[PDB]
Amino acid sequence: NHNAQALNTLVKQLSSKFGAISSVLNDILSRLDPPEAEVQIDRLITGRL
Amino acid sequence: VNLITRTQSYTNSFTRGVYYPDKVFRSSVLHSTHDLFLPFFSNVTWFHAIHDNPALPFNDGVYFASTEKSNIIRGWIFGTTLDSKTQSLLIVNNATNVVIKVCEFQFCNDPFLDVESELRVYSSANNCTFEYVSQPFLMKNLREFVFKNIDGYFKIYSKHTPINLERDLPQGFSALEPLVDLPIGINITRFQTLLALHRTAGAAAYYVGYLQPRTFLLKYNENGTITDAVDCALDPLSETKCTLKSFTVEKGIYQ
Amino acid sequence: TSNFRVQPTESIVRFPNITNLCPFHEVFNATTFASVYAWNRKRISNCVADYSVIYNFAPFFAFKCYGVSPTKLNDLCFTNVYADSFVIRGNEVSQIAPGQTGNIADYNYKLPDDFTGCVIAWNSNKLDSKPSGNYNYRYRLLRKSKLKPFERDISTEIYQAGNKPCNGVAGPNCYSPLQSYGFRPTYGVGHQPYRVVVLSFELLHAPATVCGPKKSTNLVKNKCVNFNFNGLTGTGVLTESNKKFLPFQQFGRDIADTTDAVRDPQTLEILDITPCSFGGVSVITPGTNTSNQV
Amino acid sequence: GQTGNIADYNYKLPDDFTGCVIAWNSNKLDSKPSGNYNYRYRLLRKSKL
Ligand SMILES: *[C@@H]1O[C@H](CO)[C@@H](O)[C@H](O)[C@H]1NC(C)=O
Ligand SMILES: *[C@@H]1O[C@H](CO)[C@@H](O)[C@H](O)[C@H]1NC(C)=O
Ligand SMILES: *[C@@H]1O[C@H](CO)[C@@H](O)[C@H](O)[C@H]1NC(C)=O
Ligand SMILES: *[C@@H]1O[C@H](CO)[C@@H](O)[C@H](O)[C@H]1NC(C)=O
Ligand SMILES: *[C@@H]1O[C@H](CO)[C@@H](O)[C@H](O)[C@H]1NC(C)=O
Repeated sequence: NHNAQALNTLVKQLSSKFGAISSVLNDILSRLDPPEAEVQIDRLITGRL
Repeated sequence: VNLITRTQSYTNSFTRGVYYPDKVFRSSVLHSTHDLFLPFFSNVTWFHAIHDNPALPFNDGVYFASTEKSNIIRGWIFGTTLDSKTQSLLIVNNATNVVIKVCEFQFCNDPFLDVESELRVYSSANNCTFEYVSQPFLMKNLREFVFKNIDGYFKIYSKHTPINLERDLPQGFSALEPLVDLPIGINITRFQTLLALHRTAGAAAYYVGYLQPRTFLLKYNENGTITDAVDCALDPLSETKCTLKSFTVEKGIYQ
Repeated sequence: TSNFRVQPTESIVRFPNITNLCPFHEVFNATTFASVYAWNRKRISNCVADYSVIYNFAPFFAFKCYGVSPTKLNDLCFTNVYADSFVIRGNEVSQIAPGQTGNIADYNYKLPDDFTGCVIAWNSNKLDSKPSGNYNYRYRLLRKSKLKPFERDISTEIYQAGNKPCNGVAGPNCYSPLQSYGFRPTYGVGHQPYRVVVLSFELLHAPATVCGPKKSTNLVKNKCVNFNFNGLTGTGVLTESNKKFLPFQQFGRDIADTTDAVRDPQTLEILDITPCSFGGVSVITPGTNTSNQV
Repeated sequence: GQTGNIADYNYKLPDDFTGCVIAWNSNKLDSKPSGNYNYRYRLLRKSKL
């Protein structure tokens, strides 16, 4: 149960926005220009790491 | 001299007024959602309208319940100031279809309809920002409706529950399926229900509750429909269920 | 050593079929843009959003998009489009920008921090400037409090600043809240009339029904294909799904909060999405001294 | 990171640009009463630069 709960928590945290406007990455790829989207992708990467 | 009279009583909401928070399919799962819901076992105002309180505040949202077999209830009027100054939403329901119109249809503190035909009501409309037509909302039977406005969208949820042979509101779950979301973007402060009288003797009975910001735990069966729900702040047992994300709580002490 | 992925063979895009095109030719070329204090708010939905007609007009003075990349307008699908049309002076057009404050920003039209949309401003001096002067264009420079985003203030609130109201006559601290724009053609850049349309692209988890000229591709099954369903893009294999959606929801999710099923806009069947094969690659080797076989 | 007609259709700089912009007035030395029409700018292009 502990192993399953840890994996489920990881996959759930994959959907947290961590202050960014959106949680989907391919969405923000086709959404925004690079220089302004880099900060939000940095927030996502920091949260996921 | 008092043409309009409305007798108000109090009743128990039981476990009623839960709807689908979003149009996303889920199966065999428990989902916790924070939104405007009708609190479980809350006080619901039962209004008997017989031909002076016409001001029903809208608050966050409204839960309407109709239970008459006679199909005597027809439409709604939603308005902030309910005068010609501000635009208002109006609903028309007849056997053929339903017509939603954001129009300043001027009615006094006693709105109604003529009945047969109702062509005598309005010759024309002054302004109409938004219009819509559809198959009629209404089809004993319990018509449960939920109205709200969030981020500029006005959303309606509905459920036409075929009640078994029994008197009052059952202790069962009727998850209200959404019907129409209109991007109207108008302020709303008060609402009024339009009783149907023909041309006179006539009466109506309805239930009104007010939604509140609450966190709920919803159960989806293997088919996708909601079977049960838990209101977290109702009692400590429900809070324990919400914390554990399980409808069955084992023996122990839970923070 | 490495990780193995099955690269997508094809790309399928499924957008709902609407013959009607959006009235983009009406929000522009309207020969009348009302005024800034009462700016026209038009709703755009359930139509083809062809952004080429926007570029088909005169070279724009300022085509600045904040939350959306301008080149990606056709690819992206939006729920609702709010066209906010008005006319302002040129120097105030630059006031609609992050970090920049101005009278128009706070007392005429305010944008939210997470505003996803486009500001399109172009001159109409050769078409909307007259020697007499268009006195219809007026702005309200006085308000009790600041304007929250997406708010319009047109009610004549009782502005009793002093003890005695001016009562319609001139006096100290008695000025008209509505200031008519001075449209003199001899004036240079910074005072000429400019038509500004703010296309607010409000999108959320709802049937968008507003996409763009994208020829839909035939549906494929049992092949890792880049699917674009109503703006939801992903990589996976599509299979005919046994699960029965209720008539009103279009996406499916599992206990992991991931998109697992999708309802096709054109034909109403439920498709299960399975991620195409991914894995790790291990190199089983003896010592490099013994042999190089792996 | 500054967008505009001149930025995309006349002269584009990178976001990570490391350098210095030195701009001064030269009206008294590069302007004539007839008007120097050699100085021109491109405001229309099929795509950006
Ligand atoms: C129902 O009301 C609509 C209102 O638009 C009307 O067009 C229609 O004829 C009505 N049906 C009747 C009277 O049977
Ligand atoms: C309709 O809209 C106009 C313009 O806003 C307004 O002057 C009028 O009072 C509204 N209602 C009527 C009665 O036409
Ligand atoms: C949902 O569908 C299944 C068959 O796929 C059926 O067995 C089940 O009873 C349905 N749900 C309900 C609550 O009836
Ligand atoms: C602008 O619109 C008018 C009609 O309102 C039309 O007669 C005219 O040709 C249009 N011209 C353009 C594209 O500016
Ligand atoms: C257009 O969409 C409708 C709605 O599903 C569909 O029945 C019809 O086949 C479509 N027509 C096409 C794809 O040519």
